[PDB]
Amino acid sequence: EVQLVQSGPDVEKPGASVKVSCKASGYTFTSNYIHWVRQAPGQGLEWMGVINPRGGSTASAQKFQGRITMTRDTSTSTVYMELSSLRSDDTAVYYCARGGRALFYDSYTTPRDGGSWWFDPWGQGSLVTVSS
Amino acid sequence: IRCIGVSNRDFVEGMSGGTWVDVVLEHGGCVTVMAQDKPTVDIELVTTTVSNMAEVRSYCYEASISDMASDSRCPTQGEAYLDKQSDTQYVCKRTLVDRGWGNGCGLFGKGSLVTCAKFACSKKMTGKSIQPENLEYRIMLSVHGSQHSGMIVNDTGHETDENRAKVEITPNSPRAEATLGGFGSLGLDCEPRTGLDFSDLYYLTMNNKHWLVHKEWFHDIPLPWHAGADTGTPHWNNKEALVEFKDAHAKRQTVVVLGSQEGAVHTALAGALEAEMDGAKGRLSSGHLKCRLKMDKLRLKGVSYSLCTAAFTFTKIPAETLHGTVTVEVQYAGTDGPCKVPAQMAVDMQTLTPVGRLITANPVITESTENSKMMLELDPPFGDSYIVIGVGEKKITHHWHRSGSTIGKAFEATVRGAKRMAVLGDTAWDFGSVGGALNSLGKGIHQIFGAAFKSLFGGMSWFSQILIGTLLMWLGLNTKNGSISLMCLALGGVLIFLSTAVSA
Amino acid sequence: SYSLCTAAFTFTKIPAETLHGTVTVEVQYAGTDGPCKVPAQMAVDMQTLTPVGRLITANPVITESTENSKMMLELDPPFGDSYIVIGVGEKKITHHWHRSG
Amino acid sequence: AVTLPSHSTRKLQTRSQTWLESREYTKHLIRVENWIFRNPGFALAAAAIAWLLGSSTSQKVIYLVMILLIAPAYS
Amino acid sequence: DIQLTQSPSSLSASVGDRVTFTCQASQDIRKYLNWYQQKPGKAPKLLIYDASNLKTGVPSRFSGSGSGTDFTFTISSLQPEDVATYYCQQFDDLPITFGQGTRLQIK
Ligand SMILES: *[C@@H]1O[C@H](CO)[C@@H](O)[C@H](O)[C@H]1NC(C)=O
Repeated sequence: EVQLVQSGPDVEKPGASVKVSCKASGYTFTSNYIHWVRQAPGQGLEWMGVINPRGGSTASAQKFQGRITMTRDTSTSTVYMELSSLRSDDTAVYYCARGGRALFYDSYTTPRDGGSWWFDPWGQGSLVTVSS
Repeated sequence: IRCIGVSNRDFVEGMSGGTWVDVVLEHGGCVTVMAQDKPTVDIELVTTTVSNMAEVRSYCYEASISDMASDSRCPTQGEAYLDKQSDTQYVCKRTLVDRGWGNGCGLFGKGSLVTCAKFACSKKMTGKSIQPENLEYRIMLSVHGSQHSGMIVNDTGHETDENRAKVEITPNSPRAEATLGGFGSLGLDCEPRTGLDFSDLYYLTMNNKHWLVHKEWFHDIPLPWHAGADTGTPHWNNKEALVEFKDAHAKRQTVVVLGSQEGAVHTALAGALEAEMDGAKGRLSSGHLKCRLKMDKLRLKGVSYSLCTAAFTFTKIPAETLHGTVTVEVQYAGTDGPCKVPAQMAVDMQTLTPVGRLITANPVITESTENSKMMLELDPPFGDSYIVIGVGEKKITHHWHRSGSTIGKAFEATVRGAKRMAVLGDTAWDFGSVGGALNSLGKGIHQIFGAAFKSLFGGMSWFSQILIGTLLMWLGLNTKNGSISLMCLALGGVLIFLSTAVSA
Repeated sequence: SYSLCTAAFTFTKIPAETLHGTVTVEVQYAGTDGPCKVPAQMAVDMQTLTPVGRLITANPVITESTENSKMMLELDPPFGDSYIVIGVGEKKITHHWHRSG
Repeated sequence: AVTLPSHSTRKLQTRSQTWLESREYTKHLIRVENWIFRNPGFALAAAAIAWLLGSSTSQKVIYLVMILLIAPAYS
Repeated sequence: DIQLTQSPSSLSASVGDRVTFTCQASQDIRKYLNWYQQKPGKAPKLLIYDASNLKTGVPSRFSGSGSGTDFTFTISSLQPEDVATYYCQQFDDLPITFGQGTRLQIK
């Protein structure tokens, strides 16, 4: 079925970089934008950014400018998020879900949305813990 | 009401001919519309608004550099490399140094070095793209009649009241018909594209300041590009305008950072136009539009009212506006009911003989207690006149003396229309308000002449157009037959007249 | 034939303008009844009552009864100014285009 | 870094006052005025140049205006 | 960036109640809002796309409405498997913002 499956939880040191995978199943991999969304234990959800699995384009939030970079793998149908310059604030759970309308390249928003805007294939929720 | 004392209003009127009027609304100055029937209205453009905006090039106008790395190479073994190059955060340029003895490199004669450092940035310049779609014109309007001291300030209960209305116009919704209960319809059919000629204009965001630039201006400024694409430590393009590389007499090339050009772009900005607010609804000033104002139902509501007989007392002395019309506030008490008032004016005391134009035509009263006030306005003839407001023996009077000539009115109207033709371009044709022969013909001939003029003299600047106008005038006599000399004199007069425009 | 179908017309998307001077409009029709025609016009006159330009897509229509059937229309405005008229003589939404060539 | 697009090239002519119009309509003239105050000999030099071109006694003044407005600005 | 206030913070009701949630954006979001319920640490249950529409597979006890900037989510009948944390999501302009959350508790 249409499903995104992520890697296991990771424990990293502050100042290092973590990499989280997001593999697709059940749909054409180059047809849905993969959005990455963090969630701290207490504080609700927070959108990290967006990659297109076609062409590997990325964009992200202002709170992560220069800290995040997203790569793809069209062969294995996988999306890699590498978060660098880790802090104790980055201890969270990371999610990845398909935006959907993903015709050409990057975020598209004045065109249509909804129908799992990105609320369907969310893998599992990779716990990332940054400590010593 | 709502337009008195703006020095830019204009009186538009069509002989009966159906409702067609197609008035051209400007920002900063309203317009007022009257007819034989049809209680007079006045439309002000107050605010334009562009909602959602794209993100074109940001820029960098203030830089700071980190550590400077050099790597000089001998006169053989070729050019220089410097491992801290090949990332886009550092900006590099290569020069040549003597590289003799007592310096390493036992061959003397001109090696090279690539001394170069990091390009950080603070205070982006943040251009934004706007399209003619999803903007929002916000025109407000009133009617004459009631409303003492309407006088913009409160403007929120009045749009719940019957006299004033607020019409928001999108190019998604150009047709608009706001109610005036007791007055009528106001079928605005407006044109939210041809006004300010958007999509050639970008919305620029400095340190908490915003304006509109032309886009060919925006692409050509030499500062580092941000490109537009997001999050990541940003790949600055160019990078070479801000840092400057000066070498000491032969050796040890160094880098000056050349700090903020905020004032430099502010003084290189001269002819742009400011825009106040930026939410996710960038809100902005001056810029015009056009409306076919259909008047299908404007019932007057006061014609059925019986005129009322009591003593009318002023509070304002009647004051002349800049255009020659006279506003006059007239309170009273003593009688009741939603009555008409007489508002005429005469030349003599004896015969009532109504001379001159009544702007406010059919003014009414809100039925109330002591001193209903109503502030109607009039348009006297060119000489002396008595403004008379009461009914019978206690009719209140005022000597006026308009003091403006008849031919002076035509001259000032010619100056005002020439300012319309200079500012608007083609759209001043069809401000002349009917779909006549020499309105469409005028729009066509001024369309082709204005297009050819803007193509030839593509934004000839102030001193430039003054100087070229004087040169075309001097060639405009100078010489041979009255074909070439006449058109030279004509284009010179057009340039000098376009410099005779809004400079004050 | 496909009878005229007075209804309510709400746009799905903001219409646009190709570089070969045509206009692409996408309407919802708000789902009244069945497969039936939707007329469109270019108006240099009022909100109604004068067609100019040229419709590119001939016999534009709604195929299905339910809420939002999305018909896209290619249109060809005249060189000056024009509004877009969609089916109903009274209850409808319009535009402006300014063909620019 | 020389921010060469003066926006007076593409000024907008709308009914409001512009961004710097009041200080714009004098600036080139007083720049030329300060330049000819600081370099008075180029007036005599440009007169000797412009007298050699045109041979028309009214084109001489035109070449004078041309040279004496080239020399402050595009120099 | 496009603040999205979600009212209230947390609620509690018995089985079979009607409950409403409010989300107010500081900016005009047209009809671009979405609605999540998330069970804690689990794959969630689907509520609303486009601020007024249900998805196939969702039970019809959930509904959403809202036109300008104020949006109302509505559960007609509360059930014991509807305890979750409720979120609303903007779609416009980018830095896509979620609400703070709305927790429920079974009485
Ligand atoms: C103030 O607003 C009220 C609306 O309740 C209006 O009736 C009144 O005339 C306004 N006053 C002035 C001076 O504009």
